Amino acid sequence: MNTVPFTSAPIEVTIGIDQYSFNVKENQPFHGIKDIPIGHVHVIHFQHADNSSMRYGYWFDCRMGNFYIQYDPKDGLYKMMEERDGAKFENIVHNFKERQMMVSYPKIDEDDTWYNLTEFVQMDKIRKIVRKDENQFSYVDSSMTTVQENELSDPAHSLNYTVINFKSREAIRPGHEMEDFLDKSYYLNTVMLQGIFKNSSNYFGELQFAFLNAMFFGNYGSSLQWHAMIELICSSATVPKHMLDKLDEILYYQIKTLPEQYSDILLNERVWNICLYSSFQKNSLHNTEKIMENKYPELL
Amino acid sequence: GAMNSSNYAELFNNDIKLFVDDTNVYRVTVHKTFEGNVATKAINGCIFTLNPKTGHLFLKIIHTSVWAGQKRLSQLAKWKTAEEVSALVRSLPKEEQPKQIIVTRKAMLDPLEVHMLDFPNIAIRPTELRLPFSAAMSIDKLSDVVMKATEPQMVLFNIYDDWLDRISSYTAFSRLTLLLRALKTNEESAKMILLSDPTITIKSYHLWPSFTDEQWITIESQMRDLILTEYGRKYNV
Ligand SMILES: CC(=O)Nc1cc(Cl)ccc1N
Ligand SMILES: CC(=O)Nc1cc(Cl)ccc1N
Ligand SMILES: CC(=O)Nc1cc(Cl)ccc1N
Repeated sequence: MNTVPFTSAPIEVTIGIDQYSFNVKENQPFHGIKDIPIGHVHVIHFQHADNSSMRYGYWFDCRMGNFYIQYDPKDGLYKMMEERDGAKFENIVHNFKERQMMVSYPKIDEDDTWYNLTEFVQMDKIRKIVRKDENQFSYVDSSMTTVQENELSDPAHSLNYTVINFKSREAIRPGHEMEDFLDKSYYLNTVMLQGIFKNSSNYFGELQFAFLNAMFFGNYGSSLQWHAMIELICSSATVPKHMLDKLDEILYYQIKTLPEQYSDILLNERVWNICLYSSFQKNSLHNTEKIMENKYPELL
Repeated sequence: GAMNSSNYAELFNNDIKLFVDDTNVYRVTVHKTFEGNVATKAINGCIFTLNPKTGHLFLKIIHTSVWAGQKRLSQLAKWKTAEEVSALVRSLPKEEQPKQIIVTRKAMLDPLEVHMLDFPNIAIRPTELRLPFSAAMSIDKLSDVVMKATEPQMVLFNIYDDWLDRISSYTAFSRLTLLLRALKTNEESAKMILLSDPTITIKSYHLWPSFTDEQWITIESQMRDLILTEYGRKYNV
């Protein structure tokens, strides 16, 4: 069980870690989150009380270092930092734990809510999408644009998701125009899986990271990427059976976790109706189709 | 963007453009089978690809053999159209290639865009106009070459005959669209109007009769009467 301590909480803020969200008052005696499960990536996110504009946060893995949060009054945000002096961090953390100044990441008895959302998500792949090599953790916020968004403007602050474009030479073999556009299996299996991602686990990891960025930060380009990666599979007639079964599980838990009041904008009607009811895989996503029809029958 | 009445004179500026109409590519007769079921039999079709400034018509004849053993023919027809338009463009010298291709039906946009990925600087556009190019097979000489074809064939025509010697391309296109709208509305009457007087001849190298300027005004007036009269009865207007 690991710990993300805080130097203090000078401004009133809603903090979230994964699916949990809690409020900290201005200058409240708050010094962090303990009992964070080892083995998973995590995200610690912020929304200030005064300016609900800009949700922001940090993806991290406690196995990669000792991370703490401190409010910067110049830049006006809570910053993640790394403390390399392990003995000092241990002392700072023991101090806070003895004074009971930390909230407790709960352990729930039948709970796989976070694992199922982050199964294929790896810190090393996050760090290639979010390029800031001097830190072991990755900052994301509501406004960051994707590489593909910038092709249609600060490169350092971009989300370098794999570009997917159904009307592109990469997607369409000369001489197979109709074939490749109506059945995207070539583009899925040879261009993307074998060529770019190398395996379906890395594909699913980027799909899961995109969803989580879209959901926790309202990153429009993350939402675009998540739906593009779903649509590329559903629009492929030839998909390995294990991938379809895992996609169904992935999407089920994403749809399950989605706040009901954000579905209106977080779900793209066209993609989901095409995916569930018109595509090659219309009959391959039983769990996802069942939860969608019972939770969001309006979209369909 | 989309082409409509507001940007109508753009058709006659000096950027090369082509209209593409696919409505006569896949053509069938529907008939009964010996068992009392229904079947289709394909007949030859054509892509109507037209430069509205010059009158140059690239009539790609679509022979029924292209459908043999194929499924989902109405979908295939759109892709075949886009394949043939892309081949046409590639066959033209760079300085003759269009800057825009305007499709008469929106279902042609994605097939043409995908086939033209190599030409990112050719704009593929729809239109809000309800152009009557489907009636092109009511022009006797075009129908004849389509139905006689025994293999794939491209035939080149000027759909304006020699009109551009005496009128502008705006006026020529307006006359063409009036004639075609008339033929689409009431083919028999329209054709009677055109070919009732025997002294007026269609030259061997032309599609339409050799009307004097005065006769074209009468003709054009007669086509309008046919068309608004028939708009006339369609609605009780
Ligand atoms: C207080 C301060 O400046 N640094 C610090 C504080 C916490 Cl919570 C953890 C590690 C460090 N370095
Ligand atoms: C139910 C529960 O304990 N929620 C929660 C989780 C964290 Cl991490 C911090 C504060 C709260 N309230
Ligand atoms: C402005 C805004 O809410 N954009 C947006 C963001 C996400 Cl994540 C998904 C869909 C939309 N429309």
